[PDB]
Amino acid sequence: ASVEIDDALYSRQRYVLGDTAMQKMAKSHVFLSGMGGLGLEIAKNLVLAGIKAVTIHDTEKCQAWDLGTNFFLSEDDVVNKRNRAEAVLKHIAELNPYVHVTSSSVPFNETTDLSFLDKYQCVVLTEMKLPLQKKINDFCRSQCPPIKFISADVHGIWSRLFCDFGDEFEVLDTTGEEPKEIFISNITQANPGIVTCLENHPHKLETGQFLTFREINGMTGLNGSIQQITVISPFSFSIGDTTELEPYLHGGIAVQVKTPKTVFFESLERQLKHPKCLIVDFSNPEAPLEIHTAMLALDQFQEKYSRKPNVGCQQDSEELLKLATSISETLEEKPDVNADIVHWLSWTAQGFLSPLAAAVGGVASQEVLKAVTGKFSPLCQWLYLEAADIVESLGKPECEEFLPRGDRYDALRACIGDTLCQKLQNLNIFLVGCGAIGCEMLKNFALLGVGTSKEKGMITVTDPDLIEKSNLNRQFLFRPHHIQKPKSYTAADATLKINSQIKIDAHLNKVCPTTETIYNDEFYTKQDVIITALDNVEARRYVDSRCLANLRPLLDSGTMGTKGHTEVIVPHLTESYNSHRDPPEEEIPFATLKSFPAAIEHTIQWARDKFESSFSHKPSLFNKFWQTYSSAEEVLQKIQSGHSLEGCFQVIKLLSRRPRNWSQCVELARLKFEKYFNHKALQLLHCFPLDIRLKDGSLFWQSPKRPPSPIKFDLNEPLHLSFLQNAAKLYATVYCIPFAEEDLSADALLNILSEVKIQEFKPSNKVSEDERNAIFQLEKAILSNEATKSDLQMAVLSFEKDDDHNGHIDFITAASNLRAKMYSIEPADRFKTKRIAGKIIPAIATTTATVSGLVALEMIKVTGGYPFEAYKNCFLNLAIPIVVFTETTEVRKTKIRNGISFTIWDRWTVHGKEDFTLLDFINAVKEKYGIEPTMVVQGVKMLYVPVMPGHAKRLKLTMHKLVKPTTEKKYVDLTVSFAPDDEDLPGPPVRYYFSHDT
Ligand SMILES: Nc1ncnc2c1ncn2[C@@H]1O[C@H](COP(=O)(O)OP(=O)(O)OP(=O)(O)O)[C@@H](O)[C@H]1O
Ligand SMILES: [Ca+2]
Ligand SMILES: [Ca+2]
Ligand SMILES: [Cl-]
Ligand SMILES: [Mg+2]
Repeated sequence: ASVEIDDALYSRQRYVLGDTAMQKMAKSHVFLSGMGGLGLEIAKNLVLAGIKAVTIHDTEKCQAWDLGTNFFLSEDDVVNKRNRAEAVLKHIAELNPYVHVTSSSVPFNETTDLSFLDKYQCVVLTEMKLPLQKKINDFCRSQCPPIKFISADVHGIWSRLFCDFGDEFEVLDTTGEEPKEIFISNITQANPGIVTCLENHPHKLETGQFLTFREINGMTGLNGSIQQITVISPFSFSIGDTTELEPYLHGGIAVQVKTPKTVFFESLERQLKHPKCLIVDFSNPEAPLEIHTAMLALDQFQEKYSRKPNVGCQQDSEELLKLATSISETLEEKPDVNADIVHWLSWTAQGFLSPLAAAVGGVASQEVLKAVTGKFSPLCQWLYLEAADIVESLGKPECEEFLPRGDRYDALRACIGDTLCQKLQNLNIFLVGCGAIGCEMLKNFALLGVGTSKEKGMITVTDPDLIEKSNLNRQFLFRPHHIQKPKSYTAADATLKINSQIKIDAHLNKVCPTTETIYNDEFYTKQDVIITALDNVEARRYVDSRCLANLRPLLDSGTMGTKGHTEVIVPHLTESYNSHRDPPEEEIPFATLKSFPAAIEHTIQWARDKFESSFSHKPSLFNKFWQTYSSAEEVLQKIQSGHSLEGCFQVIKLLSRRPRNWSQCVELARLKFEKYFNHKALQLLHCFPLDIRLKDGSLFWQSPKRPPSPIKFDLNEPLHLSFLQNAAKLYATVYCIPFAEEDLSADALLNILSEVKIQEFKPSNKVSEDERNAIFQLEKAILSNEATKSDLQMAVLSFEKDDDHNGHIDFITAASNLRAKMYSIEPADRFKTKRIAGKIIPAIATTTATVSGLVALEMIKVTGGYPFEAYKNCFLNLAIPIVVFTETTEVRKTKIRNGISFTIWDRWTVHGKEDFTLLDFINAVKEKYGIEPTMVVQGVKMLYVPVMPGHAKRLKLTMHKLVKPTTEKKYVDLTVSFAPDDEDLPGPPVRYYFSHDT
């Protein structure tokens, strides 16, 4: 458990799961049976996660039908009749090199001995008969430690997932949240001793919980101790004898210790008779047990007749209903059978829906990780995902639509029908972003057949970014030899490997207004659907605005660690993304960042800002100044003449104080350290001593503020040497100074610093000339030949969180922690500071696969033009686990009294002529739509307000003069507000047309 986890590959996953959990995965061997789409999806997610060893088992040989459900199989494999597991093994191995993947072709029978399974910690079973599953479940739960058991299957549009980790299973962390921290006001010297908490915040503890202690002064003995506590009252608890310990003074933090929690699982047989579920939708509470009855009936039918129901066959469907009614009588609550679920299960049972399998596989993969690590709360036995909304809106369809045509889409055709398959083939989709969700979506397109008709199919994928190692953890199309290559291009070539017929147009562009020429209104109207795999709200709002303008549907999705969400936006049926409450995340006060920090977050922000200011902004301004004003002699002449040059002062100082060699950079780092962590504290203490109190009679340096303490530089201390080394390197690269690791040695730095250290004890600040000083500096520089063109140029650094060599993160961490030490806030690790400073989002493959599969199901509904009832928005948290499906937000229709009602999608149109005035436009809007404009705006430009200066003049002005198109386009779009209400009300966009010629 001392292995070094590769942060370069698993950086985001480490934020989701934690190093300890990953270390447990590094020891885990998992056995997976059945290599259909579901099994391959699960194996893919587990291998990417880093499970030490995955055994891949299948008895069946490749067929054409498999080519539709398997994204690594080939026609060559089908012709040679290779084993499904053996054919795909190298491709799966390529996903994670650290993992060891092995294939088994051993037949699995009742006669077969199950002893071999003892090597594995977890067993996942797909495409296996229920009787043998029960036998393996008994074997696995009877072992000690018990082998954890998962059973997963997808039949048509219905799915079944089961988890049994043993009669007793230990959940080490339930939510994944950091443990709560309590602050100690006092601790008594008594038997038992009593710990007391700050009166502002109660501890909210339990009389049995265990707490660890740190940062106590006086009672130094308690630090590092774990004590089981007894709650005396809110704000007070009893730990144990403290009389022998030294008397308490101040401080102290108590952190709760997570105690392993026991969860109990019943066997597969017991659960089949009496199943357990977490019911999410109380609109349909009985749905899961009805699906359970139908799926169990399907298993009984498979046993009796050794085959699944045929599409259309009434004898088979009637027999399945009989078996379901019998099962319902055996079930404890005598649940009434659902005929629709049984009918559709018989109808689609021979089909396989790949998007649903992607979703189920993501959920099942997370369950495997839960079994081997204990990191999250496990599925409490059953999950029954369904795609019933896809088949319900079709109506009563022709059984011939769902009959095979001898092509790879037979599986999909058995679930959704040939007509919708063809609609998917004849599709124009715009995929904005090609990240984790983008890669999963491209796989789901290739298996669904999207854009495969040559004549009228196209998938447009656009991304500006290049591939990185950290991406490889969750972007399975990309591989290590693709690093530093465009994402869109690489994904397109891989997607073509999955499906040769697919048509993909790949771009390296960013979807912003600058590229609106490439992605114009014509382009959007051509596109049947737009799907956003973005990471920022600004891009989502821009694409949402574009979709609203061109009345096209948008599918939006996102992943945060184990959390995920899907949003479906359909024109004229649902509300759009821009309709949200759009709250800004945070707005730290300048005072709290630059003078009075209270949190490690504040200091990390200050360190990031200092990195950008020192090594990006100032170099950029320096280069721009000298290129704009050419020679230094010309700049001096301009300054003496009296011309105004922006930023002359700072640039001249930088040129005067420019480092020329490594020792100068080391000196600069030392002086900057002194200014940041010594002088700032003393100057703040001078303007504001601890004694001053007058905000409210007698108040200052209260609980929010922290008084600073000066820091004394010691090269022996670790943070000090780290700051010096990384700061000097960064300054040196900015000023193009050559240096070597020999220079970075602490001994060499000590010879530079201690021998030649000028540290004057500066007095407090508070305790024409500047222009002349700059003139003197510039004069001396040009005189000494120091202002050569080479010295008037600097190098600009770009913050890169993912390069350990560059030293950006190490400088930020040292600066943040040194500032924290000054204000006494507790430090943060390098990786925690990296996450905060780089705004890294925790990400894992299971969640992205789950979210993407769900979005693909919604895309199927959108291509069929389904009703509002069918579309569903989703929120998933795989930690709980919970999946919440809600009806999509209904389009809001706003009507002003005696006005035409309007929605986000509607745009009102008014026509213009050569002789037209603002008053004419106002009257025209009132005539056509029944409501009178009381405000007119173009862009940010204000055209009309009734309560404004000179409103009457503007009312009669001609429209062409009032607008300033420049484009001299056929129309200009104006925003309109109406008075009725004591505030103005927004109205639909009004489009004015300059040319009519009628
Ligand atoms: N306006 C835009 N147009 C096109 N692609 C965009 C736009 N904005 C962001 N993207 C892309 O959206 C994708 C989002 O996916 P993802 O979360 O994996 O990003 P990432 O950079 O790989 O994240 P991380 O930094 O955690 O590795 C990225 O490929 C990013 O390049
Ligand atoms: Ca339904
Ligand atoms: Ca990137
Ligand atoms: Cl500075
Ligand atoms: Mg991103």
